[PDB]
Amino acid sequence: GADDVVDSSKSFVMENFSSYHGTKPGYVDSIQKGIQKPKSGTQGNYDDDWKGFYSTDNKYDAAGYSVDNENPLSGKAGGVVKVTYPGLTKVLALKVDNAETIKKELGLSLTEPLMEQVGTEEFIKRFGDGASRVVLSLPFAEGSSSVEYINNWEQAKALSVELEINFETRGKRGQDAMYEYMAQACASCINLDWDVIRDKTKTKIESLTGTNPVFAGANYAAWAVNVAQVIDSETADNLEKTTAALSILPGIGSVMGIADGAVHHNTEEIVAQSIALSSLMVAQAIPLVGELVDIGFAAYNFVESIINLFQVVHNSYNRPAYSPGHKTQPFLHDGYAVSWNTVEDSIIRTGFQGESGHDIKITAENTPLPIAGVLLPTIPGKLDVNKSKTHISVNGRKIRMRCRAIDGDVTFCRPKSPVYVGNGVHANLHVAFHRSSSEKIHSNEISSDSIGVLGYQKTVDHTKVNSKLSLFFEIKS
Repeated sequence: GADDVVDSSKSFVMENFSSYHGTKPGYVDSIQKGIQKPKSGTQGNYDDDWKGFYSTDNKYDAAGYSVDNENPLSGKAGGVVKVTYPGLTKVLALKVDNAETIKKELGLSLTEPLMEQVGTEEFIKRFGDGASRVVLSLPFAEGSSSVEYINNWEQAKALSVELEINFETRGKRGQDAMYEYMAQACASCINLDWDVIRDKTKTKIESLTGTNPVFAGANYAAWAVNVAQVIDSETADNLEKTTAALSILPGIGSVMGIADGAVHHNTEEIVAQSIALSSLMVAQAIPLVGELVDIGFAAYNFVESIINLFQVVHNSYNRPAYSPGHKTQPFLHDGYAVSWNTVEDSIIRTGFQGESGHDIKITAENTPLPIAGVLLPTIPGKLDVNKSKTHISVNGRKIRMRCRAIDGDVTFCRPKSPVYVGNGVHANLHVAFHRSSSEKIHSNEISSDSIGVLGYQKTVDHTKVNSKLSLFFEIKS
């Protein structure tokens, strides 16, 4: 019953209950006036049962959801607001995130959507202990001590909203603002001041010093040709498309001087000295592969974009390492590591109108390796992918996903932020299905019986290819 889905030990009534919510540019002033459910779209969730305003107990986590949704990789970041209910609020903590189980065990209409019931008067009076409205609580992500909060859209109208920080107001270049805010979660840490870096670097593009690759192994040569090989005319004249490109490249660790699990470009000057050298080789590398791609590119956009990547992987090495050891048998390929977190993840049960969730651990041996995305099975009306609930957690950072249907009945998912893994940086790909109908499936409407994780980009017989590791599941019982 209620005790099989609700956790009492983390359920409670508190006055002036509060959380933090990330805000996209152009709305940081607007939502302080009240929160209202947007016009039709992402909805808070793909799954009907999970429509709602989402927040967290951690203002660094919400921050990461503030970048422009039209420019997820390079775009601007709005801000973080603090939202507070008046009076008493019931936090109702859940042991599972399957909306059909809940509805059964809580004695709810298996007819109506969960988050729809949650906002009703009669639901509040029956679960609220006088607390005026209920909010559901859930673990935020694996590798994270955080808590995700789910507010009913209608009930959320009573929130009072305060500015916690406006990232745009602070007037910096790139996402310097955002990553500086996140680096506060560190009372060793690696906090770099990044305008002292960016200026101190184009002052070092002279024409015609004090660095040493003692200790390291990784070298520059490959990167530059690699780089100069991906950027066509339309890419180089776009910072977003540029970043996507460099995001899926191998060997970025050699600019960044990252190996053996440590940040060896420690200081403002060691790093500044390093990026500079990168910039010119790339400039010197385009007159071998790309047409009229301007050498200004290697001075401007390239630099703006690489800085960003230094900021993603820095933010990662500042977070605790997710527990490395796979607890199931790893598949290795092109230097990675992929493993079902538990044997049970690798089974896709059927006989369900309900939803399921699946965890795959991803590791890497030494140097930062990108994850281009993931490939997913799809049966149009028996096995759909939950856009909203699928994500990748990287040392606790929940990276939300953009999902478009390529097909043959197969679905693709890009992270909305750069993902890298490596020694000390581990990820959890979490996958969620949603079945419109409980019709039946045997593997005679599946084309592939695996989940494909896509790694870095590669050149083989002169053709563009992503390094692919598959993981095999089983649709039985």
